[PDB]
Amino acid sequence: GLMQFTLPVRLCKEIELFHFDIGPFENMWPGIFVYMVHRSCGTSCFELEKLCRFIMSVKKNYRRVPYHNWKHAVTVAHCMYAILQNNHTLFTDLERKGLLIACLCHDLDHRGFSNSYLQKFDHPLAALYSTSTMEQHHFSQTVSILQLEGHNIFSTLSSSEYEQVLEIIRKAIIATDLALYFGNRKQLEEMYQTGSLNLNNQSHRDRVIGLMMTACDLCSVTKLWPVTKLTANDIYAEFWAEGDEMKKLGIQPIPMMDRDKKDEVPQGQLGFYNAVAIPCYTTLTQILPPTEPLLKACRDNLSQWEKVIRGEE
Ligand SMILES: COc1c(C)cnc(CSc2nc3cc4c(cc3[nH]2)CCN4)c1C
Ligand SMILES: [Mg+2]
Ligand SMILES: [Zn+2]
Repeated sequence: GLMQFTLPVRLCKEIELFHFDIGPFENMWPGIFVYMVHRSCGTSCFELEKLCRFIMSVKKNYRRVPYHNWKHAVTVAHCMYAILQNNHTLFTDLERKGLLIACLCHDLDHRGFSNSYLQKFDHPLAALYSTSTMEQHHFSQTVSILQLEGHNIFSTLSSSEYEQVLEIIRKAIIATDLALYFGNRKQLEEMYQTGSLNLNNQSHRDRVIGLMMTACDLCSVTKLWPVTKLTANDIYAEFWAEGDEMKKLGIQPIPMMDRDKKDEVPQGQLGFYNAVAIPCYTTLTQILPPTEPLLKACRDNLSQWEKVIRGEE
């Protein structure tokens, strides 16, 4: 009960900042996550023994892929931690419990391939889950691990609270399907301007949590430039392998996944910041003003990609 996780001074201070990088020491990531759960939720939210066993089973069910790996899971959880800590009073006890777990689990058993590749390959998961294929898989994996003996971190919840938190997690994980982000942000943009946005309306909260999940999932674009640039290398390592596998099926991949179009990456990134990232953090900042540092960091990185194109780097 009295056992706190502590971090070295530099990590203790920087972990509170949106642009924190969790570092290259994999063995510290579980402790970083438990630290964030303790400060965000409470030292009593989870039985420490069950939490530690949950964390290690989740880690084991992430694969050795360049980007959609265990580091991404903990990185996405840290961005959610930073949102929750800067918006202390806006979220329920169940939501803070659920969302850190949802973020840690949101890409469970990812193979390094898009929903589109699974469909074109005719992968079994594409038959089981016609839409948001991988995201329904990630939620399935989350429930499977929760049901292992000694892993039910939610055991001390009542039946209705347990059903509520699993529903928060399901919606949160499905929301990481970027195909669904565009419509979700459009609806939130309309509701915020016409002034009809109401955080007591459950279907409105779901939308806002949806946007928070997209914002955490894309948080690579909100880091300092050297982190953003080096993370991009891992993203393209995965995408270009998928493009290769598309060519193996006799399908020309979209240029984003084609290693032969490396040269156009800087222009591709501009389109991504202008079409996805900036709008995402703009709407989030309008709904949750204290998340503004994410938007500022994103605009800084858009400026860096513009400098790459102009040959200044
Ligand atoms: C996972 O989200 C991210 C993040 C965080 C950063 N970067 C990206 C890549 S966005 C993107 N990269 C591209 C490269 C090329 C084209 C379009 C692109 N769109 C046409 C020519 N080549 C994604 C998808
Ligand atoms: Mg995903
Ligand atoms: Zn993800």
